[PDB]
Amino acid sequence: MENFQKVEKIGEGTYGVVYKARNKLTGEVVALKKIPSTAIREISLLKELNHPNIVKLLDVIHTENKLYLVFEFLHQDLKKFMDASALTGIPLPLIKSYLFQLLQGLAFCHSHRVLHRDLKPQNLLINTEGAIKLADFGLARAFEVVTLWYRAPEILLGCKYYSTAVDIWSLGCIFAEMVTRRALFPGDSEIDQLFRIFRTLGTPDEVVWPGVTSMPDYKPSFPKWARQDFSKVVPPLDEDGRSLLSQMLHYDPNKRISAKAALAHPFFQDVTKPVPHL
Ligand SMILES: CN(C)CCNS(=O)(=O)c1ccc(N/C=C2\C(=O)Nc3ccccc32)cc1
Repeated sequence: MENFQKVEKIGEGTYGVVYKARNKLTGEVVALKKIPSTAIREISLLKELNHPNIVKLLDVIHTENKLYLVFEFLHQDLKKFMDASALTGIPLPLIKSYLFQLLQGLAFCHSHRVLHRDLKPQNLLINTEGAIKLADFGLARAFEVVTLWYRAPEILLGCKYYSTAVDIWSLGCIFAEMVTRRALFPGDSEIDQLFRIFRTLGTPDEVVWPGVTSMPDYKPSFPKWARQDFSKVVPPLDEDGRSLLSQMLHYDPNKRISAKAALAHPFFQDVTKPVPHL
């Protein structure tokens, strides 16, 4: 670590504090995250998982029982950009570009059997060129209140062997939030999160989600709410966008659209790559 000069604190991350730093050997500006052998090996595998829509893991430094992760640096996260665009809204072509790029990143990771598990606006980073990238990819398998807003229902219901579908759910929640300028399911406890999902999408049952009633944290005493139309949930999203969103928010993880199939969706027939106003 004597090769890095800290510039400023850029986040109180999930596993530790993230700093903007300068590498003295290469002159490179980086993001430095200060965090067992199982972890060293899994983290070392993430150094090979390179894609244009994944924030690059440059190096892993294990010294004096501390672990430092050196990442590519980007200047803004999607949370800040959404807050800055609250009065006007992010233009639909840019929302579409960002969703398309994030699905490309997820298709890549998922093809290598790597899950993110904690997608949220704070770990989606943007640049001046119109790119958006997934940050902290794979750190949840390897290792302030953690937000539950983007957590898939199977996780909330106690599935310990969940799938790549959890990342599609989180991304669907983020898509809805870009469109409406408000979080879709802002729960402040696990039960509040689950019941907010149920109030919008309907309480799940064996018809829509075979096996749901046997899940660990499923309770037959859950209230039975009717499902709402998506036209009420994400106005003024068009029918292609609503169709895609509905497929990203299917209850059954097996029915939920994959990232690769989502890329082929008609919503992306007119996708472009606009420059954001930063
Ligand atoms: C100092 N303060 C107010 C900044 C917080 N808000 S921000 O400007 O939107 C902002 C600026 C930069 C960042 N970077 C975050 C990361 C980065 O670059 N690589 C990473 C790899 C893994 C995890 C995080 C990052 C985020 C937000």
